Amino acid sequence: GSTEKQLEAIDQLHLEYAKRAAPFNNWMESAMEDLQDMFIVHTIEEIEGLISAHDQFKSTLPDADREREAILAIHKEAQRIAESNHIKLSGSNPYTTVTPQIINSKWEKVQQLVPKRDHALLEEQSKQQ
Repeated sequence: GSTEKQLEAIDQLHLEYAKRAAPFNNWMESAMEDLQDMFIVHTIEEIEGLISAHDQFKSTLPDADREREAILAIHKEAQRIAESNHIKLSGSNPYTTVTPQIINSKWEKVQQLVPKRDHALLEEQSKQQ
């Protein structure tokens, strides 16, 4: 079995991985960035608006959550060949340098920052007016 074909057929799967992991890696980063940073508010409108940013987050989470699983759902086809045949992949991925753990643990980082911000938001908003 020519390795090139076993890589080529799953490289088109790497294609879909790179296509979906791309916005997801951007999303996780932007979210983690904002979630990491301590929010500063002046007026009450900003304190609620910041919470609205968590509102729409609580709705996107379950969707992007399944997205992470759907990304592994692409990798299962492209990885199973490497797990059965002694192929020679050039590292983790040719198009998108993301490992399953990197995307999963990044999600876990996003999730862990959710309550921290959700707590600070409500505490701050309750100390407002």
